[PDB]
Amino acid sequence: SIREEVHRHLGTVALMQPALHQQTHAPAPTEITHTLFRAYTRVPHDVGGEADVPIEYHEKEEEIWELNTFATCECLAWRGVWTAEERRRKQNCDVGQTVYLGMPYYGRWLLTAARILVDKQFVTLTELHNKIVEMRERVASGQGLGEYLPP
Amino acid sequence: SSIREEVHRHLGTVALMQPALHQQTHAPAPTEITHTLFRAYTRVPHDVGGEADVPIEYHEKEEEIWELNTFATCECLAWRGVWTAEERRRKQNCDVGQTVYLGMPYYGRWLLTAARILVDKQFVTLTELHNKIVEMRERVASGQGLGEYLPP
Amino acid sequence: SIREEVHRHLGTVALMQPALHQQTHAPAPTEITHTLFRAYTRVPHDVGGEADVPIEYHEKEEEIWELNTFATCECLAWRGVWTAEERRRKQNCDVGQTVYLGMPYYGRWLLTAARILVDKQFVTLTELHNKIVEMRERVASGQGLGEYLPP
Amino acid sequence: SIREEVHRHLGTVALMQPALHQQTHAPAPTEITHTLFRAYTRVPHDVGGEADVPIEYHEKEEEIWELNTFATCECLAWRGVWTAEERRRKQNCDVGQTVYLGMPYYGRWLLTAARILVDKQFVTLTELHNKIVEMRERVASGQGLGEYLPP
Amino acid sequence: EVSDFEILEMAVRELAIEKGLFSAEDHRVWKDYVHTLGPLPAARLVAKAWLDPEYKKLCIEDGVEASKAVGVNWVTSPPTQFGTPSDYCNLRVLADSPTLKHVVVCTLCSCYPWPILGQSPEWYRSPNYRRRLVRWPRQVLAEFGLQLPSEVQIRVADSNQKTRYIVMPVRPEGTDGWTEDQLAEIVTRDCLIGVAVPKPGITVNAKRPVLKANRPV
Amino acid sequence: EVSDFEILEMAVRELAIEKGLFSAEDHRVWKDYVHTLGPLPAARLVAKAWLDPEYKKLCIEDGVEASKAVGVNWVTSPPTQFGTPSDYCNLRVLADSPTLKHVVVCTLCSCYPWPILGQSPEWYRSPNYRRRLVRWPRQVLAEFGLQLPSEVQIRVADSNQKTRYIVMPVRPEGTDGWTEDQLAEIVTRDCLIGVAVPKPGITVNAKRPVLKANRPV
Amino acid sequence: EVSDFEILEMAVRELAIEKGLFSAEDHRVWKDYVHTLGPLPAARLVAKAWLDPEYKKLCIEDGVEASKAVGVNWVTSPPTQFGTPSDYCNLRVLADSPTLKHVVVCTLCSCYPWPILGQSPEWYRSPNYRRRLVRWPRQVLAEFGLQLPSEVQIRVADSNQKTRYIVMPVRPEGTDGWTEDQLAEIVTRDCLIGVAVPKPGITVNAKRPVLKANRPV
Amino acid sequence: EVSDFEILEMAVRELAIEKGLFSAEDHRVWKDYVHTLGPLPAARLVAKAWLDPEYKKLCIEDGVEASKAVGVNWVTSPPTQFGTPSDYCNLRVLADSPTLKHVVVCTLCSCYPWPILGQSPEWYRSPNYRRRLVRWPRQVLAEFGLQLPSEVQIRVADSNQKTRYIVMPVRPEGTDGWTEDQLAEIVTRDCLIGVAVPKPGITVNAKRPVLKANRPV
Amino acid sequence: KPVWDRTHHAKMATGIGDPQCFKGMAGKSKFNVGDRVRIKDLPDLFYTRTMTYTRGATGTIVRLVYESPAAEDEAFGNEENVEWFYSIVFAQKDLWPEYSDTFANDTLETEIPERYLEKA
Amino acid sequence: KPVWDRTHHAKMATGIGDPQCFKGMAGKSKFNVGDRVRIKDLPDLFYTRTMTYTRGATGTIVRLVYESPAAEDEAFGNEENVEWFYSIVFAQKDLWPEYSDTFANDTLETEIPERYLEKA
Amino acid sequence: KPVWDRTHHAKMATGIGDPQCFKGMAGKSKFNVGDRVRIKDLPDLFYTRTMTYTRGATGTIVRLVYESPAAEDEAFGNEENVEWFYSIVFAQKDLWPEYSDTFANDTLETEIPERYLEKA
Amino acid sequence: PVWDRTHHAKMATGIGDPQCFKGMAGKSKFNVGDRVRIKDLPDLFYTRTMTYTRGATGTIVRLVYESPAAEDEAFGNEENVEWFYSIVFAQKDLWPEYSDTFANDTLETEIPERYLEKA
Ligand SMILES: [Co+3]
Ligand SMILES: [Co+3]
Ligand SMILES: [Co+3]
Ligand SMILES: [Co+3]
Repeated sequence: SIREEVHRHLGTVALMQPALHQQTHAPAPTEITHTLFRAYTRVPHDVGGEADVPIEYHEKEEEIWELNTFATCECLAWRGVWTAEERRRKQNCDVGQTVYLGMPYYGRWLLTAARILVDKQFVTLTELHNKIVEMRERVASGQGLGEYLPP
Repeated sequence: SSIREEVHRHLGTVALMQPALHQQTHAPAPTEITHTLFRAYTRVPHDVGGEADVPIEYHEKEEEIWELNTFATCECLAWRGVWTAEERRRKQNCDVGQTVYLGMPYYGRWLLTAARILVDKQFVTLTELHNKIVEMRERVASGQGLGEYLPP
Repeated sequence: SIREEVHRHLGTVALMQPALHQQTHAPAPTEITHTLFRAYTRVPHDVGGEADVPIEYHEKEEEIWELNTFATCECLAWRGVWTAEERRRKQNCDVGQTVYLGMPYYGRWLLTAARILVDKQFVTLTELHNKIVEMRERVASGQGLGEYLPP
Repeated sequence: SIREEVHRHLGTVALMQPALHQQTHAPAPTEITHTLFRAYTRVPHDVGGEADVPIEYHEKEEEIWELNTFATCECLAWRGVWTAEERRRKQNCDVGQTVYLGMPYYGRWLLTAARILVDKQFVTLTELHNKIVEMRERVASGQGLGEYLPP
Repeated sequence: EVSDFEILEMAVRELAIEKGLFSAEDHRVWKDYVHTLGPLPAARLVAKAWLDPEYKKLCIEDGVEASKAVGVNWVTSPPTQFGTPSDYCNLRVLADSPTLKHVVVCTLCSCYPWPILGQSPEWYRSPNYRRRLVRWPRQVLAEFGLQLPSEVQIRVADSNQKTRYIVMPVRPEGTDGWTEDQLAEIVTRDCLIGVAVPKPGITVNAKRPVLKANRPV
Repeated sequence: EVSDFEILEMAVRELAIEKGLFSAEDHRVWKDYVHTLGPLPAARLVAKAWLDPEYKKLCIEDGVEASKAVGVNWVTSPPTQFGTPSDYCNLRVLADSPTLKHVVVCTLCSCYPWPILGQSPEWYRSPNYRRRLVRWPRQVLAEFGLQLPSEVQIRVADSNQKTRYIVMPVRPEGTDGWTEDQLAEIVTRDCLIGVAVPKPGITVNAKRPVLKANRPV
Repeated sequence: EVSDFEILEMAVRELAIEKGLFSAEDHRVWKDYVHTLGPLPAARLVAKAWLDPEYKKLCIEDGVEASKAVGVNWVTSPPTQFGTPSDYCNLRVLADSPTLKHVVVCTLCSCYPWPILGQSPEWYRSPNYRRRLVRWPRQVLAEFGLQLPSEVQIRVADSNQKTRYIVMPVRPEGTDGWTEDQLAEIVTRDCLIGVAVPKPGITVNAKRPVLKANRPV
Repeated sequence: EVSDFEILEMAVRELAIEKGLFSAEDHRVWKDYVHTLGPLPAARLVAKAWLDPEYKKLCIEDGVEASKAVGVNWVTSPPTQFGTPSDYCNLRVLADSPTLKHVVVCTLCSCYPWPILGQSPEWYRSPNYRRRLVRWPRQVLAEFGLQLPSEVQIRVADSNQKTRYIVMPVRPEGTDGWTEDQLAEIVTRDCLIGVAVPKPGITVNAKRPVLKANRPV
Repeated sequence: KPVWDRTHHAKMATGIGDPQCFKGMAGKSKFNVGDRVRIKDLPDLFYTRTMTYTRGATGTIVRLVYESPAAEDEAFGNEENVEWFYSIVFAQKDLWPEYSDTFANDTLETEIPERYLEKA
Repeated sequence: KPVWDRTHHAKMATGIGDPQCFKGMAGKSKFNVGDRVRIKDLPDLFYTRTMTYTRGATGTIVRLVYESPAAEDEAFGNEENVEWFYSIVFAQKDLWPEYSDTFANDTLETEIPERYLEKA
Repeated sequence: KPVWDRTHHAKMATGIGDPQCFKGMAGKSKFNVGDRVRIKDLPDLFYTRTMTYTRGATGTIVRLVYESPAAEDEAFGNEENVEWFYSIVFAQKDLWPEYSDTFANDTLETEIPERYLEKA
Repeated sequence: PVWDRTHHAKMATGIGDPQCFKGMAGKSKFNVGDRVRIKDLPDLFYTRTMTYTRGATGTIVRLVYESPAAEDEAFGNEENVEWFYSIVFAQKDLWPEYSDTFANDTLETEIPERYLEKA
């Protein structure tokens, strides 16, 4: 119990680490140095050499939806909707720095599979938005959701 | 006067040191994403109406030559059918994502997005863009000038 | 339910406001400008003119412990342990910027009543640490805690 | 050179790492958990075991003013104004988290040397403020300032 | 259960009494005094002044002497017989006029005229009010539901030393023939801080959210 | 020096012209058109509306047709001959009254009626104005020096689709017998966005800081 | 209670099929193929190489040809018959020696040789491994319980284009007369990534925490 | 230009001398003492301990008495004649062995054996070293280029009270018949902290960047 | 590789304007001036111009402004479907729970295409 | 160990009050009601009650309020020196550069001890 | 509206593989195994797979791995140009200034298309 | 108040600190070899017993000296003097994630008697 308290403390301390925190609210061009311009325009997948903390590395079991997403991305490539390099550039770079680290790995793969359908006009955004509504309605009406939820 | 300038510089500085609980985010597992967070990470960045913010002194800003040239490029690209302004807004104000949307300047985003439409609709390869940037920097370095930005 | 969702959203996005966040870890003297020196050595009670957001102002009911703390501080002053100016300087300034805004108002008053006893050597820190243990054991042994907890 | 730009870039994108950032503004006592009470009332110097990243370690040349501050602090103890344990407690704990990590290591020693003169009433705060006024005038006048600035 | 603040309060209070710094009776005396306090004496001072021009001159010139007429002697009313240690003995009364309207803050903390007015409101102690009122007073007053003509001088008084203030608002229309009691009834706490103005028919501060305590007084 | 933005701007412009996406003439023509724009026609539209009730009804119902009377044809004045791509062809003129006062924003970006009003102000594009006006308009307006009685309806117009607005303020007192030129001169840019009202003898926007450009137009 | 990701997965998959981009049979076929995969073929390649110098030469020179001998044809094994779209057809095998020890990452994402090795581990996809291994590989490998002499060249291979790698470790002591099967058994997934070395008696990856899924395969 | 730190340092020093708290003499004498300090005596203590087993047992059991042999008397060398106020009079010498290797830190500040070792390095004072060494010592040591067999006990000494440590490393191979001078030469500051081991031919700390002072000693 | 038609818009809008070039393409309007409507919280993934702060609020139609493709279509190059757009006035108090009772008459007006509207 | 005198303030103030108990101790005031004074930006290390927002501003003295030790001395237990305190009114426009000219007459009044004041 | 060719890559690559399907398309390589080359810091706007950590470093080419369109082109659907890719070994000391001399021999190997390479 | 500035120098000159406190603690409560757990005493305002030790058990290896506790000395209170012990902790006992590969690693630090209880 004492030890768990110690470890919770050490975790909490870190959130109070002092910093000079400058919120950015669309600064004028005179506030952007070449250094800043290179950093804002970086592709965020390029992390090698950045400093980071120790972690106990873990395995993770795969969600049904993650396996399905992986297969969807590869089948879209098999059938010529995109190449994997097109996927990597949309999924690991175009998503931008915030979503790149805030959302989970296969979250990004899945958002980017939706994205290719709309960007190449295989579906309209209206069709995607309408289909999400349909899926939520299938669920609420007790009709089930594929392998995720029985009727 | 100089002292007042130091006073307002001080108020601006102390705001950088306001205490906070700051949680870095590092690719969480899907079990750590709530509906609230899903909706907040997938939000369209431009939609800011009603967000809390502080009083700020509002200022005017002179237009830069490059900002006027960017604005005219973006409207000429639409005049001539490369995109509609709605396509521009969606690329410029939403698909840039939250970090660039608030970290870069307003016409910075217009200019990046003008480069973006040329590449995404394949009018120019990314290689052509990268090479043109290489060639422009060499122009500046050489003393030969760069249009109205820099006389030879 | 939709409106509640909208308002939770507007609260959540604030947390993702981008910033240039520089953790400070004991920077060298060459990294401290006169501007920074004046800011880190400021007294933190001096807030007037700082920008802040709208809030709906509220009243708050007083905790039993808040009333007792206020009386303790005024009685210590009545009986010559300190003056209220000594209290303000310790409570609103010496606590430092982090505690000044991280802890509650009467939290600060109470921590500073303990501080004066130790700083002026009316009690040793050992006696204070020992008394906190005593209070916790009184509680644990079902012996109650003044007006907060009956036996 | 290009390499200087590369390491500058890695340092810059660390400023733009995504976070959930909750500003704190004197919360009511009902928002303070035990965990947070313990974290706000921690002694700042106690950092062992906190997570941190690899950093390049460097040497630093001693500033004249650092050597002078060190000798002042030790001469104050030699001559009985304080013991080093009083110094450590004032210097490394009572300054609070923000100054503790925001200011330089000998900046804290020097501030704390000024602090002991005032807190034990050897010098009024008025005498210290006045001496700072007079030292700045000495610099401004061209008459010099000891070994820091010849006339 | 009990909180860390409850534990530390009992500890401090027991040590102080053990070391002979104050007594248990002193502590009870002080809490009993604080429980006596409230905004009625100050509302009375304003009604008296609206009805007697000589007494209004005294309020404006010497609030300490004036306060005696409503039973609050800032030296001798508190248990110390030297004023309370934190609110001192220099009340000033600020007179609103058709061209001047005052509002009060303590940007440095929460200094407030407790001997004549009672406890300070939570929001008055808030960093938010302490930051903003000095610099955007018309904006903050508008949030409290008060606006004045733009040519009226709004004066913010920041209580940063030993003076404590109350605001004497202008007497409102619709109070012809009123007695001192009727007039005092509409001078609420918020009027005396300056975030509201007295109105016939309105005898309580504007309702606002009340944050509840874990364990109340 | 030259900035990264200046180098990218010349790269994108040279590539677009090399690939025949628009011509060098197109780009010069567009900049020449933008240089013609400014707030004078919108102010004349307001002055003419104050002077002629039938023109005012035309402004409120059909801002596009009304605009032709001040030389701005929303279809044919821009080089496209189909309106500017970003400002469209659906101007609405919002008429203030003694009980209604409008102010305009584009919360999603910076949409503004450029053909009849000219350049949007820097502050109009700021995330701060875009967050705050829709929710605390009377706080924001008061920062601009404008306050109105609590009973007047303040209506914020959020320009989020293809309509652009200008505000036709109420004609102020103190302008009896004034000519169209005299009236137009007091209707500034700020009066047409809604953050100011027109006042006799005030013929320029309220002074505020001007952040300078590194290389200005 | 389905999550947002489950809803959007079903939406995407139904739309893709509705629009004839891939079929339900395609998707089943791909998932069926993925279920076949695992680290055994790659362990077998290493065992065969430790036993046949000519085949070890082929592994080091032409990993694609070498993979055929353990039944993984990088072109024709996957359902496309052109290699998988994400892992391509250029396997390289990295040979450790007494003076060289390899370990692999994809700093740009998570590229990994799925056709011959199966699923990439969670921690391999982590930003944390992707940041640190390239720059502090001895520190990271020590966390996995591996240290090498300081004069041994540790080579980190960053899989940033179309090549995918497996590590062929040195054959460990205590395996004289072992059969291909006994040898392959100690070449675990972690040995093939390079964060572990084969040891007689050790036939599974070092146990570590497993983060559970809300709803599993 | 003189910094705020230089201004404050002269203010504190002139006030302390004016108030008689220490003398101008005292301050010059203390700086002259600090100038005499450095890593040479601690390195000689280790070389003598390697050359004389009775002296080594004296070092391990009683570092204060042992220190006298290399001309550092922890009581009487400093000007106080009662040890330095901040480093005290309880040196302990930590003897590494083939199964034990020590490294030292002060997690609470920067406590270091100044009288026998000289100035603490900048990095030894960093919050980064102070957080990480106690918990990940093999990660930190490996950043300094030191790794040891997984079975060797690495012992971190945290100097949190009045004891100060130096590390007496094991004497390395390749030094047969070496003299005291030759042995002392390889025992650098870093070997005495424990972040390096002594190696024939290496007579200086590992090079790293030196951050320059604005006005150096 | 794909080819983009760059002359479509100019051919349709020249001499006429946008959104005038879409006049008549939406057919009959579903709602009328004075109607009370609530804003549907449709999925907003990737793009919308119906601000979050309106979702679930009820307001009054004050004008049928024009016909145009929805921006959620136009911004991805899809102009096949054209719908009516309505100007809607909301009471401020309905949007913002803390809005002052003192300022009881204040409103917000903005435009919303038909797909977001349902009878209140 | 040092001994703290716990009776001194009650002996001096009982029946008199604070700041009445310091009346007369400051001597002759340096300034007078109606003088224009600028606030000196004195060093503020460790403690001050003269808010940063006032430093370098000019205002008008409207009252000599009382004599007292300065808080910079009283808060460290030093009450040997007593000075005059002044109530000073500033125009809001002189404090906050953004302040609107429409609110021409708004002011801020606060107290400052003599040590911070110079003739304007 | 544009039409995307969904059969092109399968036609070209089926039974051959990727990057085998590009073999011979780059022509003559500019560099050879054993050449020392420095990584050019080409503009990286929008996409690159040549990590920042490599820019300006010198390494040795150990293999000509395959021919392929550069990812900067393949990820935007441009596959008309094909170039040689090289596997390059860098000394870790040349990448990270802090790398320990004790770990003298440690390296990093990764792949770079010809466009990034100049003779050292 | 008056601060005595000569007290420390009078007691420590020619002798040193903590040597000047020798014998003032009386009998030690614990002996070398004892196993002790560190009490999580309140740490308000000051402590030198690091949080990362609290509740851990380790082995006493040396009775290093006698001195006032720093919790006392740092506030000018030197009347009470207690024994200080050097403790060795196994790293695995402090840090849950410590590698099993590095099974023998330890940390040694000093703790005054008030924080110790028999394990
Ligand atoms: Co106060
Ligand atoms: Co806009
Ligand atoms: Co990858
Ligand atoms: Co230390």
